[PDB]
Amino acid sequence: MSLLEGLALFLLLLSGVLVVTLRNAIHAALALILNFLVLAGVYVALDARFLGFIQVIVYAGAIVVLFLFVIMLLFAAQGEIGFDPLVRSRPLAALLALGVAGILAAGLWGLDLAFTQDLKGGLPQALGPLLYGDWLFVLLAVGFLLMAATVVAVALVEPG
Amino acid sequence: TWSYPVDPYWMVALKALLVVVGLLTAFAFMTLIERRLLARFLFVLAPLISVVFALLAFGLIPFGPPGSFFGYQPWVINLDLGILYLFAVSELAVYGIFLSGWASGSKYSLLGSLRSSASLISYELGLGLALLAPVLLVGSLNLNDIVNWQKEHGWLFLYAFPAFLVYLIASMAEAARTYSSIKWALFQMAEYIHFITASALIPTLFLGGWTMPVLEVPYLWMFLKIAFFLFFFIWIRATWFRLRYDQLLRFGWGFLFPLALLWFLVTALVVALDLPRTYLLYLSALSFLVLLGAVLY
Amino acid sequence: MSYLLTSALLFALGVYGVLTRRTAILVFLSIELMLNAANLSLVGFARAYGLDGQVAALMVIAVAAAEVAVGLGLIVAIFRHRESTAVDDLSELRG
Amino acid sequence: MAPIQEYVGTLIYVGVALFIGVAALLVGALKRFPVHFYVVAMLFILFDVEVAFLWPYAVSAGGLGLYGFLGVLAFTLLLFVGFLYEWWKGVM
Amino acid sequence: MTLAILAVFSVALTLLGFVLPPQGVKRATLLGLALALASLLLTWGKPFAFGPYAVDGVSQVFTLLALLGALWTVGLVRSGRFEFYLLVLYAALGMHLLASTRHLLLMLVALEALSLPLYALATWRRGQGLEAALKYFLLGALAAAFFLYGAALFYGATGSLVLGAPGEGPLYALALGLLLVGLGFKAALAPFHFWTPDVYQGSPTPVVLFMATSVKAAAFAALLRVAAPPEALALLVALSVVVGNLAALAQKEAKRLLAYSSIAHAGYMALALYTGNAQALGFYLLTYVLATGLAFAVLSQISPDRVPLEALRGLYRKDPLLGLAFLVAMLSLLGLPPLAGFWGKYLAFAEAARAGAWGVLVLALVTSAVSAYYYLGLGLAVFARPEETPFRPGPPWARAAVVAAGVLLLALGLLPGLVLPALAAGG
Ligand SMILES: CCCCCCCCCCCO[C@@H]1O[C@H](CO)[C@@H](O[C@H]2O[C@H](CO)[C@@H](O)[C@H](O)[C@H]2O)[C@H](O)[C@H]1O
Repeated sequence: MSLLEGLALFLLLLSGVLVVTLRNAIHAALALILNFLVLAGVYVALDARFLGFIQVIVYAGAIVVLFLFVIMLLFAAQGEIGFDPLVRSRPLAALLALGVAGILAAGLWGLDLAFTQDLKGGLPQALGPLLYGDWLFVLLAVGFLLMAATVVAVALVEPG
Repeated sequence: TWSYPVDPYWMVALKALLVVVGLLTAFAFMTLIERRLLARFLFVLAPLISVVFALLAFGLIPFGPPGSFFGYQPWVINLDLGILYLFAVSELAVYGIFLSGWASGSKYSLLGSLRSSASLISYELGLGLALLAPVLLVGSLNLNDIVNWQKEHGWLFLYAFPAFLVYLIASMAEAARTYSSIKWALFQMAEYIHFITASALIPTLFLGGWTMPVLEVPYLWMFLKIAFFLFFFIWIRATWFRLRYDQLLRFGWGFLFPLALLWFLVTALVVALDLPRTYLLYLSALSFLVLLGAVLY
Repeated sequence: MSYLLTSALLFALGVYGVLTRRTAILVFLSIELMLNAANLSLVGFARAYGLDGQVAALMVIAVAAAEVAVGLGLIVAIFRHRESTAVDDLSELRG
Repeated sequence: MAPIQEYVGTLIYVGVALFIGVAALLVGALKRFPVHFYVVAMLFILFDVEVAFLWPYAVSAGGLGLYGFLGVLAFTLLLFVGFLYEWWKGVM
Repeated sequence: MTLAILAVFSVALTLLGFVLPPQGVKRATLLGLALALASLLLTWGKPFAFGPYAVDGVSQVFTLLALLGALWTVGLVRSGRFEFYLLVLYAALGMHLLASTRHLLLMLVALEALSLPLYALATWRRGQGLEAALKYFLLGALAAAFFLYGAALFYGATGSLVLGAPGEGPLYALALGLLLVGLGFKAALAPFHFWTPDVYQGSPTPVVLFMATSVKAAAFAALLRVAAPPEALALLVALSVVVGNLAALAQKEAKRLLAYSSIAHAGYMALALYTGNAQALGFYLLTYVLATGLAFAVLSQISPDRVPLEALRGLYRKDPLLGLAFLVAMLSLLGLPPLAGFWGKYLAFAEAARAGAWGVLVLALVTSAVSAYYYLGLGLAVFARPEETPFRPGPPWARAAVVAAGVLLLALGLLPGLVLPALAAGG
């Protein structure tokens, strides 16, 4: 439990810190893939297994790949150079971040929950009947969202 | 992975090591075969990745019934979600590819790397749409369940022949063609490793990998099937090959990938309506008759 | 529980990202990290309340993807021929 | 389904593979630019999603019957209307 | 089912538009929107509950108005790129979904469904339009993030992702706040309103019409579903009203002034939320969508890219009926009797006072009186001497549109006992 958990969560927070800190877009995104890897790990540890594998495959594997293709196809890490810094903002961003952290910590305190569910390792064998079942409307709506999304994205480029 | 035993971690690690060095020497032999037949942070990190994730996921492939690796397990790791693991490890080598492309700092170094990256991603993805259809029949994502299903009900390519076609065709088309001294060596190594991995995977899934009706010897059968498809792969390598990728993408999507998932819905309809399993034997036989008899024109 | 707090911390980190990041793509990235913090929290609470939260988190991932398609599409579109991607380069519309 | 041991095993396997990678490395010691490559990358990130939904069906499928199948069919057809769009739109 | 019509038409038109001329596709989307609308009118008082999907009075009224905005916005956009109608259909369905569920996650899906194609519609490809699209998108996606984390915290504090779940202590509150962030952003309530002026000024005008009416409508429909607490409600109100009108004073450009006007108006509308009357809110938004729709149609007939206020002047001489209808719109948006806008404002104020929110209410009333500065500065400006101003005097389409929708206003100012009897459950 705590043995691995400490290392895992520390690595999580560290990874996030990097992805918001690094000044190299490639390096940043990369750190975010590290994040997603560790995250899929944690999902596995949290009895959400299929979700974890989708986390590697879709999020780490595919999405941040699109991000990388894009920052590479324009320019990455050399975009931030400009020096219109607003460094009076950095401690304000840091402070506001600490505030948005503190409020959530507060809301999460005093929560006594039974994290004991039989959620049989997030396998798609148990996930399926819900998805094409009680979730089928939301599923289909999501599908439509994907269609509209691709039509948008294509029409959002479309040279000529 | 219930009904399937678990080895002590020391044995898992040791087996893993053996598998890696065996894959490496296999690769060495392979390159020698083809040559006798023809008679800053990212620059470092990228091939590391491509080699790591290539070596990963030959382990799932079972080489025999449990207890038969001298008291132990023919595989390295077994995994309930078998087929997704393969997909996952396959994306990341490609990561390494396009990353090394960006690393060079030269136009077309990158661009080209993106071409090969994109195409590998395309066909690798196609393999999934292929593998849906037979997973419908097995009803499991675990490779041992797949294989043993082929022991009992028999060789999946009989039921999922179209899917077998797009799987074989795609995974084979991967082999086709399109300081820096070491880089190319490392990359090519990764690629070949992936190739022999496929040469094991095709038999494991659509055929009955190991697990013959007759003789029932654990390793030798999988090794022979592997050697077969691997031979075909080397034949593809030595003659070189050209597809140039404008027509490869078009063909890939426009034919293979629609076909793969169209077939998925056919076998889906069959499994949902429970009919028999026979309708897919019949269908695959017929589709084979067309997709062969229309070649022999 | 121990995880939930990490989720909140991550979301905060992403907020810091958005507020700090100078270029469009990286602001967007920080947003993606936020989304993921939300997802993790959904997993923890799914483990408390029984599995619906996993399906939830998966749907979430899909959605995220859709808006990544559209969002990057937009970023590429607007800044293609245009120079540096620093998001404050567009200040024409003033209150 | 699977014993948790084998995920740890997976990770160990990864460790070995990585170490060997490092080893081999140390033996090494011995206009329009986006459009195409963007569109056909985005469509990857969409098909990954599609498949990420198809897998849960493919396993529990016959259990879900004709209405489950109908659902997966509708889904597939929607997304394929999308793909058919960006195909009939052209990608080059 | 309305959803059926919308789905069918959208998916069909996607591929049919390859085989159809853009104009024919406009005819299509028009017919489809109209059919959805008609299906709505024919089932008035049906309540049809499916899955997470639920069509009640709220869904009926608010998707009626949203569909009206889609209809009007499609009317004006002859420009041939079949997607520039398709996306409007996409958005329309999405807004319907948004108004039709208490399910937080489906709600999120609906939010992306409507707001993703709008990021695209902000493109008349104008350099300013691109800026608008970019701002709208970034701020939008962040708001999305907040709404999602809110849903996860809602599912935290209660076993459900459905609104109507009993609700805990602190975590529940934190959840509702985190929801109100995204939902509030989407309705342009302060302090989540920043995007509105830039986006309204930047986007192509008919698109802006579509936004300021339909989007706001669906947004508030979804806000009725939230259990919005008195405190947060007060904050949102006061800030939105003040910033709305006061900032609206400094505006020298028409569209932007109307954006700020919409911020203040969202502020007034939120009062109905105090009781969550929905009969009040419905009426208010009927008057608002009518008058705003009118105003933006008129502002379309001048310039799509941008309109300075001087352009409005002399409008009466040019077209008498557009001048009159525009004045009427300005007065109904002022909330001056006997116009329907006054009845809407009154009906929201009524719920504020009924709820016993007196200070907030009064504040709203004071700054509402302030708002008479700029609403008159337009409606009156109708009669001024014309500066050399662009004017395309419209088709029978738009003239009869602005005129009829305008007449409707004082029609319901005199007789709100016509439409008000059943903006409720439908009886
Ligand atoms: C292309 C355009 C896309 C737009 C979206 C269209 C989606 C329509 C598909 C509807 C199928 O979705 C599915 O429908 C059924 C019944 O309605 C739901 O079932 C649910 O509602 C019913 C009725 O109140 C309950 O009896 C039942 O206990 C519950 O599980 C299920 O949760 C949902 O997930």
